[PDB]
Amino acid sequence: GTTPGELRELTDDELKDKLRESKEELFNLRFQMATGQLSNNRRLRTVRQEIARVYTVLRERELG
Amino acid sequence: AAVCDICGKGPGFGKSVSHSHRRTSRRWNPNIQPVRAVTRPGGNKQRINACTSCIKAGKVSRA
Amino acid sequence: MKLILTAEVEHLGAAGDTVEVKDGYGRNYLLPRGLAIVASRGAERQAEEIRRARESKVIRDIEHANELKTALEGLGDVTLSVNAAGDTGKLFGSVTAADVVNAIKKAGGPNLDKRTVQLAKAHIKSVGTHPVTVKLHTGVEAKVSLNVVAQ
Amino acid sequence: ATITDPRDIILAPVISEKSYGLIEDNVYTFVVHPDSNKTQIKIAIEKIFDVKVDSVNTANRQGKRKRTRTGFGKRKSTKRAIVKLAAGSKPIDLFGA
RNA sequence: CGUGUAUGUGCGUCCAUGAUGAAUC
RNA sequence: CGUAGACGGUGAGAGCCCGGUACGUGAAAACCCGACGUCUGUCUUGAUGGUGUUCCCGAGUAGCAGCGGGCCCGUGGAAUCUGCUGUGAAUCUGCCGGGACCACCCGGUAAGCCUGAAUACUUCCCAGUGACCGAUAGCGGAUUAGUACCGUGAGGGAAU
RNA sequence: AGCUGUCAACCGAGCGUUGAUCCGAGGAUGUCCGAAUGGGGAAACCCGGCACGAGUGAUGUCGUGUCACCAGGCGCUGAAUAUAUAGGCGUCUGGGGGGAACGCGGGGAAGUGAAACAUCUCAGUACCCGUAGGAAGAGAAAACAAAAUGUGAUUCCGUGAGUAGUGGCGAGCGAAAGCGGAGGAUGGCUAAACCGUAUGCAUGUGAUACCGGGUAGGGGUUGUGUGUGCGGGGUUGUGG
Repeated sequence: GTTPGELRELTDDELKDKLRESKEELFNLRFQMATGQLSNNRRLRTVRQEIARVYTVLRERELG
Repeated sequence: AAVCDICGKGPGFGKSVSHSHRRTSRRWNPNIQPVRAVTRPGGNKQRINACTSCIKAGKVSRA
Repeated sequence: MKLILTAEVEHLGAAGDTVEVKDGYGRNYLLPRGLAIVASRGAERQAEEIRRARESKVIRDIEHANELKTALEGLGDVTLSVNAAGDTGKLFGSVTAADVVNAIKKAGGPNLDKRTVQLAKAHIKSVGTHPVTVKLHTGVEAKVSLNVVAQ
Repeated sequence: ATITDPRDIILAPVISEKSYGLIEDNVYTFVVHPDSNKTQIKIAIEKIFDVKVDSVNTANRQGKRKRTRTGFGKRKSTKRAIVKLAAGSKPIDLFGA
C-alpha cells in the first residue's frame, strides 16, 4: 500500500507525514530486530525502500 | 633577467663549441633591462623587464 | 631618433625644429619631459608641435597666476555639451578633462591644462550642475560650477 | 527535501549484560550514528521517548579485525551512547528487556 | 558559562540634580 | 531434407536435445548523420568588359655582422631555414630564391597577416581471429593480486 | 511461470497478472577524502553570514544551500600628492586536476660504438618541462625546377637510395630533385588618394565653407592637421 502512484497522489505535507511515519516504523523495526523480536526481517527493507520512494517523489516534485 | 615582459622574448639554447669542438649546453639570453616604464602618460612608473629590442622599438615609455 | 622640438633646448635647436638625437636622449629627456614629440606622420606632427608649444605657453600657471585664477574663479556657471540621454542624463560620451578645459575657456578666458581638472572626483555621469575642482597649485583649488547640457 | 528525524541518529539498542545492568539502573545504551554528538543524542532521545535525559555518555568502539582465507576483514566502527535519564523518567521499555 | 524569578536604582532620565572659560574695544 | 553441419553446452564425436547459427524482424526514451522549414550577410541603388598617361599602396622586418642550432652538409667555398646580440633597407626600375655576381634569365611576391577536412595512436566499449600460451606457460596477477609479504620511503613483489 | 549479486550454505519474504529477478535508456539520492576550494589537516576532522525551525520555564544542537585562489562587462571608490593610476569592493563568466597511446613546442643524458678516447656516435634517444586535439602545423607556394607547350593550395606512403654526399673521410651518418600513389580544393583579412562616420591639442576670421561638376545664396555638415575602429573607397604575381 505504498506504491509510487499512491505516493504521487499524496500531497507534499502528506508525503512528509508518511515520511516521518515510515522513519518511526523503521526505528521500531531496528529496535525489534536488535532485541531479536522481529519475525519478518524483510520489513526493514520494505520500509527503507518506502522511505526512498517518498524522498524520490518529493524530489521529483521539487524538480518538476 | 632572461624573459621580456612585453614580447615574451626568452633565452635561446645552443652549444658553446671549444677549439677541440667540445659542445656544451649554453644560453643566449635576451638583453632585457630593468625599465621603469610609464604605461599611461599620467606619470606613475612601474619596474618591468624589457628587452633592448622593445626599448629600441619604443614599446617602453619612460615618460 | 627623428623628433620635432616642442620647446627650446640649449645646444639642440629651436622649438619646432626637426633633429636627429641619440635614442636615449630622445627617450629619457625629450619625450618624457615633453620638450619634443617623435617626428611621426608629418602632416599631423607639424601642427602638433606648434600646438603643444602654444598650449604650454597659454596654459602655464605661475605662482602669482595661481592666486590670480583663484580670484578669477568668481566666474558663474560654465556650460558643457555632452551626448547623453534625455531621461536619466547618462552620458554616452563621458566628460573629459579636455572637454572641461574647452568649456571653461569658451565661457571666460582662464586657459588651463586639462590635468588640473578633478574630473573623476567630480564624477558627473549625469545631466545638470556638477561642481568640479581645478587644482592650480599646491594650495589653490578653485571650484567651477559646470552645468551639463544634453546633445 | 531533507526531513531529518532524531531516529536517524539512534540506530539500535545495545543488548548485553552491561547494557541490561545499566537499564535496571535506568541508563539506556544505544548504537548511535558515528558523526553524532552528546547534545544531539540528548535532543533526539528526549524527542523520541518524551523523557528527560540527565547525561549522555558516548564511546567510539573500533570494529574487530577478523581473519579469513582472503585475509583480514574489519567490522564497522560503532559509537555507543549511554544515556542516564532523570529521576521520574518513564522507563524506555522499547528495548524489550 | 547561560535562562525564568526576587533583593537592592549603587547614578542618570522629557524635567530638576555637579564640573568647565563661553566671549566686545 | 539444410536458403541455416558457425561455435558451444548437454552424462562420450549432436545440423535435427538446449543456447544459438543462416535469417521474419525489433526502440518508448536518450545519443549520433540526412530532406524541408523558421534563423542568419550581401545585390539589382550602373561596377564587371574594353580604353588609356600620371600619383599612392604591409618594418625594428628583410639584409648584413658576431656567436650558435638544424639541414647529406662535423664551419667548410656554405647556400636555403632558424635562436640571441648589434646594425639596419620602399612600394614593383621594389624585394626574395635558383648553394657568389653584370646580369641572358627564370620562379615567387616574406616580413601586418590569419585560417579547412582527408594521416598517427588505443585507457575504454562491441564483435571477432590465431600452424599463440595452457597453470614453473600465458599478463606480475586463471586463485586474497599489485593482494600476502619485504622496505622508512620511492619502490620490489609472489605462491596457490 | 522463477526470485532476493557472489565467494557460499543455512531464517524470513514477498513476484502475476497490483508482470517477477533480470537487461537497456533517462533521471533522483549520491556520506567523507581527493584539483578539494569556508578555515585548518597526520587524504577521510573544526567554522562564518543567510533563511528553517527545535523544544523550549531555556542554552546548546541539527538539516538546507553559500563562503578558496586570475581577467572582463554592469559597475563603485582612486592611496601616497594631482587624485586625471596601483590597489580595494560587488557581480558574472572561466581555470585549477586526472587520463594508456598518439601530436606540437622546448630542455636534454649516459651506459654504449668508435675494440682506448674528447670530435663524432649513442641521440635529439631515455628522461624532463609546457601544451593540446580527437587527431595534431602549414596552408591557398620570398616553392621547385631548368630553358620544357615544365609541375603548381598540404600532409603521409613507395622509390629515388644506403645513392649524391657527409664523416678524428674513423666508427658511422645520410638527403633532396624527380617519378608512382593516398586525399583532393586555391578562403579570408586585406594597406592604398578620399569617406558615413566618436574621441586628442589648436582653432570665431563665427567663410575661403566639407557638399562628391558646374551655381545663385549662405551664416551652415562647425569652418583646418589629425592617431585610433566599425563598414566603404575595395583589393595577386601577367596587382590594386
